[PDB]
Parts: sequence; C-alpha cells; structure tokens
Amino acid sequence: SELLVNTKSGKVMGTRVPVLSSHISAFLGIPFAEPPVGNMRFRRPEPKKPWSGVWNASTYPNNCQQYVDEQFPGFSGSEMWNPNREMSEDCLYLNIWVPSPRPKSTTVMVWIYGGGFYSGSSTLDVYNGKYLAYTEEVVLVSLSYRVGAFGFLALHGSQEAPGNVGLLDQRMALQWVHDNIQFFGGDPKTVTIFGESAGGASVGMHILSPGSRDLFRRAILQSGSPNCPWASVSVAEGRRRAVELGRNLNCNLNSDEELIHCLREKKPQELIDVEWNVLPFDSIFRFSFVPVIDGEFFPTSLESMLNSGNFKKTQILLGVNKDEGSFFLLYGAPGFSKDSESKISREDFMSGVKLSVPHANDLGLDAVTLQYTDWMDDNNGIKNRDGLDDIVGDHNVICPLMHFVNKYTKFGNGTYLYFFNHRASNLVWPEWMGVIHGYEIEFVFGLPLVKELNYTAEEEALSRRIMHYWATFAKTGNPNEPHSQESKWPLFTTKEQKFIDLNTEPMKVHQRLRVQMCVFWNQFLPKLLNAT
Amino acid sequence: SELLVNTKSGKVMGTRVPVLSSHISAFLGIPFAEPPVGNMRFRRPEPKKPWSGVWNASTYPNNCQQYVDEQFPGFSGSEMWNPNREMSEDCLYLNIWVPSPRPKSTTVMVWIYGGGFYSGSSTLDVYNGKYLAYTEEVVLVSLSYRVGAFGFLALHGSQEAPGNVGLLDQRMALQWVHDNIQFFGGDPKTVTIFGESAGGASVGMHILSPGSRDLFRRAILQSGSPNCPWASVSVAEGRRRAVELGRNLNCNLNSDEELIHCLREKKPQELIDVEWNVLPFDSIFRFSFVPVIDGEFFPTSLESMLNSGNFKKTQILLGVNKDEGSFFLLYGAPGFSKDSESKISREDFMSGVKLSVPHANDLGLDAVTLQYTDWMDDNNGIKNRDGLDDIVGDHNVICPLMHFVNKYTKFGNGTYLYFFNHRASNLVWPEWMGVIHGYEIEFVFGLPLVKELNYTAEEEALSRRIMHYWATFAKTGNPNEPHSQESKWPLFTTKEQKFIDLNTEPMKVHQRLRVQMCVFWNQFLPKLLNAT
Ligand SMILES: *[C@@H]1O[C@H](CO)[C@@H](O[C@@H]2O[C@H](CO)[C@@H](O)[C@H](O)[C@H]2NC(C)=O)[C@H](O)[C@H]1NC(C)=O
Ligand SMILES: *[C@@H]1O[C@H](CO[C@@H]2O[C@@H](C)[C@@H](O)[C@@H](O)[C@@H]2O)[C@@H](O)[C@H](O)[C@H]1NC(C)=O
Ligand SMILES: *[P@](C)(=O)O[C@H](C)C(C)(C)C
Ligand SMILES: *[P@](C)(=O)O[C@H](C)C(C)(C)C
Ligand SMILES: [Cl-]
Ligand SMILES: [Cl-]
Repeated sequence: SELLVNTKSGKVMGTRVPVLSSHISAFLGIPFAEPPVGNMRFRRPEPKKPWSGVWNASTYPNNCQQYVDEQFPGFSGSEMWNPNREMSEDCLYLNIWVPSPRPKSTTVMVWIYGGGFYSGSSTLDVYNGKYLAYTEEVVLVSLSYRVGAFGFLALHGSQEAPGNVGLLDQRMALQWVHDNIQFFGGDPKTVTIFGESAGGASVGMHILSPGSRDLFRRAILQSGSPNCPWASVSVAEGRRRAVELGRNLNCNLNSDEELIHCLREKKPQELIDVEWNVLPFDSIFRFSFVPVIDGEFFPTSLESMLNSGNFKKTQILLGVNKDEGSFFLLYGAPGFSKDSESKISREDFMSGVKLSVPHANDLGLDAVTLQYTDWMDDNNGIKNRDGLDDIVGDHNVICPLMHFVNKYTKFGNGTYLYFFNHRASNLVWPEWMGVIHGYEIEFVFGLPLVKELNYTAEEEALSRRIMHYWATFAKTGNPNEPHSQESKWPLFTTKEQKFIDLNTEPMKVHQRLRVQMCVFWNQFLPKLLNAT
Repeated sequence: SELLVNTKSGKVMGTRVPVLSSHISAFLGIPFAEPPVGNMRFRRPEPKKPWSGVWNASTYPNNCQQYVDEQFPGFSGSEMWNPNREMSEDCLYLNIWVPSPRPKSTTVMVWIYGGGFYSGSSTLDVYNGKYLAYTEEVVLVSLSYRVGAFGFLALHGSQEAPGNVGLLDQRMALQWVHDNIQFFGGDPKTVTIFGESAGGASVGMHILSPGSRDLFRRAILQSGSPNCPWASVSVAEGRRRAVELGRNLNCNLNSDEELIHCLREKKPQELIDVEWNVLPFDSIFRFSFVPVIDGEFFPTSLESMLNSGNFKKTQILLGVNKDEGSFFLLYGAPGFSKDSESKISREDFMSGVKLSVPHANDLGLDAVTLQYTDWMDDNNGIKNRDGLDDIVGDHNVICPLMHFVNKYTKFGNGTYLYFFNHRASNLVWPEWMGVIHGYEIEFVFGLPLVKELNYTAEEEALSRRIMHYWATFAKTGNPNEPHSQESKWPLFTTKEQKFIDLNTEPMKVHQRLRVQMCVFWNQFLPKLLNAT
C-alpha cells in the first residue's frame, strides 16, 4: 500500500488527496516529540516514543497554543493566519506530501511557519503542500514548534525553562526527517529548509547553530533573517520578561523554581492573555517571547558568528517583499486603518517613527526622521504613509536581511537574492498596503494554480515560475535549469550585488537592494546609538 | 566746479572718468579715519582730523596689509583678487562715484569687500563703481577696513587690542557717509550697504550690531551671512589665536601689555608670514583673524540675537551662487587641481570631508559622508567631486545664509532671495569649478557692458537686469519696477519660501533653497555634535 509507510518510530497510514485533476499521498499529523505538557511545559522537547500499530495520519494535527488575531472578525485577510484547528499544548506534529507513485530518493523541502514567534500553524490553507509537491515532484514537509511563552520563555541558568525550546522543536522535527524521510521516498541528504518571516529568521538560526547545521543541505529565507531586531533578545532581557509575566499572573517571584512552578499551573490562555504586557517599550514589530542568545544554541553573538564565518557554508536563496512595513503599521500605529487610504499627518508620522524604532534615543529618532522626510513636501500624507512603510520594512526586514546576505556571501557557496513586488489581483487588504509581508507565500505554494481562487493567468504563470525556482534550487543549489533558454537569475556576489524582481512582467536584474537606507540602518544608526 | 566738494572734513577734488561713451565724477582715496599705525595698530579707529586746502582725490588709495595669493603667479583668475596698489597700514580710505551732473538727493550704495576677513581691497577692477553709478544713477561708495591680525586680533578685556576693529573701520566709513554724502548729492537716509562673502557677513553684522543699525537704510548680502561658521569666533578662541601668533613671533607672553607691545614692534609682513599657523584645526574655509562675539559690538550670541529679533528690521536682498565650495577645495583639498577635471577618489573624498567639517567628531563625519554619498555609485569621481563642492558650499555659505533668511524674515520688512547660476562665457577657471564664489560680482558691477571684456550679448543683458534689481531695491526696498511688464521677483515669505534664479534664461521662481541639506546642517548636525 502506497499510503502505508514504516518508520523508525512505527507505522503510519496516510491519505490520498486530490490535487489539480490528479492525486498524491499526504501523511498529516505525525508526532515527532513527546507532548510538551504538564511539567514538560517550557522544557526542551523529548523524542517521540515509538508506537505499536498504525498511526492514523489522515487528518491535520492540533495547532500550538497562541494569541489569536481578532482585530477584524470574519475578514479573510487576517483570519487566514489564525489557527484553523483546535489549539493544544499537544501540538508537536509534522505533515508530509508525497508524489504518487512514491519516489525513491527525491529532493525534500521542509517548511517552517512564521508568526513573529508568538503564533503560526502548519495547517493553514496557504501552507497546503500538495500543489508544490505535485507540481515539482518533491517530498514536502511542514513542521510545527511551540510559540509564545510555551516556546520561548527564557530563564537562563535554569534547565526547566532554558529558552529556545521552540527552535529545539524545529530541530527535532528536522532530526526526524533526517532519520525517516527515506521511507517516504525522500533523500535525507538533499533537504532544503524554507520559512517566511519568523520561519525565515529560524532558517537562518539553524544555519548558525552548530547543533542544527548537519540536519539539512541548503536553505531558503523569505522576509526574515536571524539578525532581525525582533528575532532575538539577550538572556538578561529574556529573564526580565519572564519575571514580568510572573508578576502579571501574581506568581511567587523569589526563585526560578517558584516562578516556573506558578507558570506551569496556569491554563495556557492565562499566559496568552497577559503576554503582550511584558514588552519593554511602546513598540510595533516587537514580540514578547523570542529566541535568546544563550551561548549554547547560539555560541556567541549573532554579529560575531556572522563576522567570523561561524555558520553552515552552503547555497542560500532569499529575499523580501516591496511593502514589508504596512501590516504592522495598520495594526499598531495611529492614522492607519483598514478602510481608508491612511494618509498620514506630520504628527502621526512622528508617533509612527517613535513606535518603529523603540530602542532609539531622541537623536536617533531625529536621524530616522531626517533620512525619511522629503523636506520639499513634508505635509504630503501619501509620502508620510509610504515613508513609514519603508521605515518599518527597512529596519525590521530588508536591512537585516541585506546585512545577513552580505556577511553570508563572503563565506558561502552561492547566494540568490529576490525582490517580490507583485500585488495580487484578488488581494482583500487595501491598496495602500501594497505588496504585503507574507503575500508571496501563496505564490510559493502554488495557490494561483487553483481555478476557484480567482487569480489571473499571469499570476498562475508567476506561481509556476516561483515554485520551479524554489524546487530547482532545492534540488541543485541553483534556481536556474541548466541549458534552458529562459532568462537567468544571477548569483548574488559581494562585488556586483545582483538580484531579480519577481512579478508578472519580464524579469529584470537589479543591483544593491536598498543600499542607501541599509547603510543608515546597518552602519550609521547603530554607531549613533552606541555613542549617545 | 563739479569735481570740487566741500565736506565736514574739508574740501576734496575728484576726477572726471570716462564710462561707456560718457563720463562721471570719481572721488578716490578720501580718508575717513586717522592712519591706524604705530601704537594705533589693533586699536579702534579714530575719526580723521579735518584738513585745510584741497584733498587730492584723483587716485586710488593704498590697500591694507594682507596675505597675497601666489598660488598661480600671473593667472588672472586669482590675481584679480590680489591688491593692485601698494600695501600700507595707512589704508583707511573710501571711494565715491557720482553721476554727472551732480545729483541732488539720490540713492546711495556702499560696497563692503570680501576676502575672508584676511584680505580684500576697494580698488579691484571688479569693484570699479563707475558702471553701476552711471547706469543706475546712484552715488556708489566703496569703503575699506583692516583685515587679518591688523583688523581682528582679539585680546578680550584689553582696550589696546579689543577685537572687531575692522568692523569698526567699516562703521566709521558708514558714519562718514552718513555725515557727508549729501554734499556729493547723496541722500543719507537712503543708503544701501552691500557686500560679498566676508563683506556679506559684515553687512549682516551691521544689521545685528545696535551700534551700526542707524547708519543705513537697507542691505544686500551676496554669498555671506553673519552666522557663517568661518565668520566669527568666541573671545576665548580669539585670545588663544592671538597668543599663538605671539608664540610664532617669539613674543613675551606674560601679559596682554607685553604681547601687544611685541606685536606692535613687528613689521606687517612678519605677522602675515605666520598668520595661517594659528588655526586650531586642519581645515579649509577657516580664517585666522575674524570678528569676535564680544558682548559689545555683538551684545549676545548671534543665534540668540536672531531668535529674539534683536536686529535692524528693514528690507534685505540676498542670495548665493551654484558652486560656493569649489574655490576652497581647489586651494585646500587633495585631488583638486586647476588644470585637471579633478575627479575625486573615495579616499580623497574622505580627506575632503574631514577638512571641510574640521570641528566634527567621527560620528559627525560619518553623518556628513552618509548625507552626501550616492551608495549606488560611490566610486564615481565626478559625483565625489561635486559632492564635496556641495558639502563645502552648503556648510559654509548656503545653509548659514538660509538659516539667516528664515530667522530674519520672521521680523523683517521684506526679503528677496536669489540663486545665481550663470557660468560666464569668458571664465578663466576650469569648467569643474562651475559658478564660483565671487563670480556674480562682475555682473553686479556691470563689467559685461564693457566691449573689450568679451562677454556675450546675453551676459550684458543679465548684468543690466542685475544692476537694475540691486539699484531699484536700494531705491525702494523692492527690486521690481512698479507697473513694469517684466516677470516679478517675488517676496520670500516664511510660508512659501520663494526665490528666483539669475541666469541668461527666462527667470524661474523656485521654493525652499537646498532645504533638505540645510535641515542637516542647521538642525541635525549641531544637535549630533552637541550630544556626542
Ligand atoms: C513693511 O512695513 C510697513 C509699515 O510698517 C507695512 O505696511 C503697513 O502694513 C499694515 C498691514 O497691512 C497696514 O495697516 C499699514 O497701513 C501699512 N503701512 C504703510 C505705510 O503701507 C508693510 O506691510 C511691511 N511689509 C512687509 C513685506 O512686511
Ligand atoms: C592730483 O593728483 C594727480 C595724480 O597724481 C599722482 O599721484 C600722486 C600720489 C603723486 O604721486 C603725483 O606725483 C601723481 O601725479 C595729479 O595729476 C594732479 O596734478 C594733482 N592735482 C593737484 C592740484 O595737486
Ligand atoms: P512574521 C513577523 O513572523 O509574520 C507572519 C507570518 C504574518 C502573519 C505573515 C504577518
Ligand atoms: P569670501 C571667503 O570673503 O571670499 C572672496 C571675496 C573671494 C576672493 C571671492 C574668494
Ligand atoms: Cl503602495
Ligand atoms: Cl559643475
């Protein structure tokens, strides 16, 4: 039986799923760790104990416990990111889509979901692996990992809540893929990890962490990089926020043991309800429980690792969307709303700048304002709105990614950079938001191939082009088909810094992505802040 | 006799001078102070004692003792600025051009020469007042004043070398004009002071100083403003440089009395030979002996005077040239030379930035570099050369002037702003230097009306247009002829910030002159430097 697979953990039975007038096999909700429940809350994951009989892998698993977005009830633009299954702390499962007939030793791609480390689900419609697995003939895996305090509460020095456990959940799923994917017809020596936003940061973190490097071959990072300002905190800051969470829940704070015990007694929703209260600043694009620079998962600071070439040397493919900032401004900044053009007054610009760079002193804020204000036309509401989008996008996504790409490329074995700038014809969000954080994912996963979803012909073609770049890259370390006539995606090099756009128009090659602003964010501002 | 005038100081006999197929009267070398020689060196000027008989005013006076430019011997571009008469400490004289027949009560314009407070002469060919006096029917006066240490050595607290004596020379010439110009047919109630570079700064300083305000009606400032970073120093810095001059000349430094006595024994050239050695920094566009913020000539800081409206409220006309920086880069910065295109390497750019902003710390230098580097094309030699021109021009001339105009306009009675951007067809300097510091002067003084000087027809027309703006402004407080059909030079207002270009093409109105860079120079950089 094509739907029966024996693994080192036991037998699993999958399900035949229709896809684009054909079918493939899906193995959904396979456990890769023991349920991290009770006294196991906050602890490192434990390998799943093997089972007897046949694991029923016909249905999606529970999602991890998380904050749920209720800002626009019933609206598909926001609800498409929310858990679509029951939430449980029992949530460490993976999903595999397998071509039919079962392959022998094919390329494997492992998806790591984003969600700012506070949310996310492997089960979202937008992460349905069937289209990519079917079209490009890869074994497509999606893993899961604990988010929020359950994944990232960090009391450094404790073994009960050491931090980074969600990253260790991801590593354990990669370990399981390494050990077992061959039985599904996957080649464990040709595994590509790929992820978006926090999943992109996570991919970079596995590139860096000595304990993860050997578990995959190559990597794709979408709108995320390990050095993003929101993606990690120090052990002191992690400790502070954990104690502040305890304070919100009226915990005994006299020791780590007392705090952890109190926190373990709470219902999951109790933690989630006060999660946002522990942030040190009035901010946007900052999240409470995130990876911690611990000296173990990350042996030294991210900057010193990148500078010294202390990371996995392989090929990477990565890039960003045109309007990375707009999502967070909409949700978090005055003057921005879903149902208006959100033209921004000078005053709301200033408020926005302060929320966007919460760690800056007044001089730093002046620097940012000067860098992004057109002083020939400073009361232009469109320019102010677009300026803020750029500030938030450049600071949180594009410039950290550019800093990563330039550091990585000095030691790596091949870099391909993209700029995704296609606004989908059927987008439900307002026009002012442009090409939003997260909205390339639907193209990467082939949703535009589905008739009922109402994409244009050109959008289907773009999706096929992207799926083929991603999968060819996963296969070979190069997104370009050898000896094809199509226009080539050039290698990013230190010297020429080339990248391509990704849209429905003929591909163009560009150079030096947002270089002017990234010198400001990567070199000048940090120096200014360190001096003053 | 038209050439004989009786004044309160005694009788003067002038000379009939040919001008443009006609003639006018010139009274050259009239004394307005006692010779500031011997024990009077460094002291405030004394009014000239009246004389018996007839003062022979047929020939140009001596020039004040100054550093003489020998960088390009025999080259007209540089030598046109050098003294063209014998140098003497006996140099406090003025020149008057008077229409023929002698007017009754006509508009008076008083020219104050530039030269960075270290040089300058009233007698330069380029300051020949005959063309303007003849064409526009004004009484044209040019004054003189002590420069270098002779005018500006400052030992605050001493009455023997108090500082600012060159500004007091200028005021005494204005006093003489006030008291005597009526006899030459001038109206002492309608005197316009005008000057370029240090002369423009000086004009602004007379606007500010309570002791000067009553001596003139209105004012024109060309490429200079009183708040320019090179135009004044503190009393502490003036003292330091005076003592350092003494050190260079092996003076007794035990007291002001000992230092001044030593300095008074020296031949003028002895002072001049070591003048440049007292500067505190490795710099360009900085001069050794300049006006001092003394609490007397200037009652408080220039910034507090400007902020509180502590200045003469009247009409002003002022502006700048396109390439204010190039002169000083040519003379003072590596990579720049007279006979090459002076394309600038990244390395010479950095050296240039450091010379241009000598008071900045390393962070400030980084700020300037970031503000003026095109990071998409950073090795472009033309862009680097042009970037440096802008840095030097914006920092030293344009941005201080813009700061002055905006402060002044809040309290004043009418502001007219220009941007002179015509490159003269017969310019002897290289093309890379563009529209140079000082090169509007020849247009203001009507040299393009002289056939033998080889200007184009369009340049003559531009000169006539400029002379007419300047003189109509001097007459009425408005450069525009009432009820003429020509296009109007609009008033500069706080709200609309309009200015005109001045070139051979039809006049255009623009707004917000170099506003982006001037926020950097006037607001951000000073804040950065004060914090770090
Ligand atoms: C310059 O000052 C004059 C006189 O103070 C101003 O003219 C006066 O303006 C007020 C307000 O419009 C009138 O009520 C007076 O009748 C005006 N007086 C005269 C004599 O005209 C003038 O507005 C000022 N100009 C600028 C550009 O500030
Ligand atoms: C007035 O001066 C005229 C020009 O004088 C010249 O310069 C002075 C400084 C002397 O050096 C003199 O020898 C030069 O000729 C004379 O042409 C003119 O005669 C003088 N007039 C009177 C009445 O003295
Ligand atoms: P990043 C901040 O993890 O973002 C998520 C995936 C999204 C829902 C697209 C904003
Ligand atoms: P400013 C620095 O006083 O400049 C003089 C007049 C010139 C010779 C034009 C550079
Ligand atoms: Cl947009
Ligand atoms: Cl030029």
